[PDB]
Amino acid sequence: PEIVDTCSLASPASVCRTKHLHLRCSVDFTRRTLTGTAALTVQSQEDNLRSLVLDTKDLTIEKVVINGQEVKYALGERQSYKGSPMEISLPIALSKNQEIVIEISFETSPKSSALQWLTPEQTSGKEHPYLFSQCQAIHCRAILPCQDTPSVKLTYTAEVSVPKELVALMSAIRDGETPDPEDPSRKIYKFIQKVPIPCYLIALVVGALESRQIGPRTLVWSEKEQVEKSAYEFSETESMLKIAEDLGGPYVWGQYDLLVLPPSFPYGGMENPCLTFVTPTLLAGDKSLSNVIAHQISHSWTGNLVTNKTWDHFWLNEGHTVYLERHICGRLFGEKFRHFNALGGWGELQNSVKTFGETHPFTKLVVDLTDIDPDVAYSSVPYEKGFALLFYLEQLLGGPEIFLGFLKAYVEKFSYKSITTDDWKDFLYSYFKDKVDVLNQVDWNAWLYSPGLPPIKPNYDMTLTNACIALSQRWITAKEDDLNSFNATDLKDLSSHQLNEFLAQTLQRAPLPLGHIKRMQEVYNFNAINNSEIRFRWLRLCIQSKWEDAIPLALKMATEQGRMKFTRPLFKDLAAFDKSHDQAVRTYQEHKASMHPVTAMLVGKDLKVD
Ligand SMILES: [Yb+3]
Ligand SMILES: [Zn+2]
Repeated sequence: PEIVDTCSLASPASVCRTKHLHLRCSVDFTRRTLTGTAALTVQSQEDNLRSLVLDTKDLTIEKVVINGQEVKYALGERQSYKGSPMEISLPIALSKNQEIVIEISFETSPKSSALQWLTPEQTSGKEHPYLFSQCQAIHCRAILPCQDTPSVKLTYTAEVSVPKELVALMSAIRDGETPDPEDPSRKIYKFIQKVPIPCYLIALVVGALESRQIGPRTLVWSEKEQVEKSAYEFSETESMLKIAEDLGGPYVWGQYDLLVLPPSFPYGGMENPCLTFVTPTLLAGDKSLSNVIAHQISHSWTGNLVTNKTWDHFWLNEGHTVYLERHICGRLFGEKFRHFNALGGWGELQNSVKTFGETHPFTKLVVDLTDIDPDVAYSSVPYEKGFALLFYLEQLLGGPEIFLGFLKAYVEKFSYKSITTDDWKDFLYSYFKDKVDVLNQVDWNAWLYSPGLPPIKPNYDMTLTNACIALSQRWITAKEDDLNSFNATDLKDLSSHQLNEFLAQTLQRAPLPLGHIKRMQEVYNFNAINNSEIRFRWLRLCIQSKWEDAIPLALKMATEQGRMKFTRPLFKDLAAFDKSHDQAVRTYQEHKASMHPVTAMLVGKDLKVD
């Protein structure tokens, strides 16, 4: 009764399980390689085990040692994005539950899809280079040989040699630093992760980093030039940790540090344990994008403690975490705000479903990733169809206090484990046994397995949304002789969040007439806003509405940062505008070599430029 991880080529957890990784490596900026040894402590789950298979991607293997002697191994043919399977022949057959240590000597490729190597010119300080990883979903195999499946959890320790002017950090507790005895131009940084984790949570950064304390268990890390602004921007972090602990139970990870990466970091935030990674596009100056912090914090329960068994079940990670995120922000800013953000998320789902099409398999809640790259299937669907299901169930079963009791019991039940949608569903029924007649009203096949918008829409408070819709509708319904009526005062009682939702509402009906968009800049001066979420939607509205003056502004945002949420749609919208098409493509081609490897692939696909 085992389950299949169709994104991994390694032996499954039913055959063998990695219990620990000891990584010893050196970061070579002249070669853009990580070189070292991965010592995997492996437990047999079978009688008479005589071989096993690991995932690899663009790794060079030097040798494999067990019991102090080299052993036979073979690398199979590459399977596209999944990489190449590595079969290791064990020297003595293992009994069930026997544990051995396998030490693999390897080197990464400069093209490693897990890594971006930055030159000094690409950093803030301009003197030193920089390295960062991103393993979720299936890029840990492009760093080191492993069972690259979230169905397996392991502890780890590491020693990382770097040029002595730089700092290494990992998703782990810091365990000291020392000069490298093999090379006095280097330092060795040590790390320990004593909580078992899925390997997609392994993370590394190397650069000219400094730290500032912002709470009792939190330092923010960045280059010098960003430290002061980051400490302010993220100053709600400890209050959010305290709320999260109330909702999910104790925080088990020791430290909660934050790392603010350079602008090409591909995501808004990644929940690497003990060291969340975030985009610098969160530095709005007013703490207004802190829901991304609340999301990563929440993963310290839903995701890092309770984990999806395979990426087909990614909605478990994300839906529950958006649910908790929105509760943290509702406790800080009020229940009307929670419903505002919830309703907005439904808008996002509407957008995503229209983009893929209402029958598309990537619009199912549980996806089948057989032969699909997870990076391509990735979308807002698991987040927002997931959230919508849990919000619907909250309403069905008695409200937020009652549903939060379920969430905490779910985290407790499945801590340190990896689970499927059916495990989740079974526990829901158990917990809610005295409401099973309500539960049986749910159309489970449609919500879990059908494409498109869900079969039923929750109920949402409208208080904070109403002014956004009203203003949007005034603009959409305006004719030329109404344009004079608009004025800066129209925005005076709108928060940044409400201005963003006004633009989202308006973008859903784009294009508008060019003269309307010019009027908007004349009276609202949106070109002056630096909030990245607001600028992104404004520039999309401008390019879809065929305003040539917006072309250079959209090109610049698309290239001067690399969060894919912003760069992919800006490039797509520029390619679709005939006036900007040729330049969009020439700009992608010019920048491709120095982009994040996954962002480069996905922008190329989006533009049909191979
Ligand atoms: Yb009129
Ligand atoms: Zn997440």
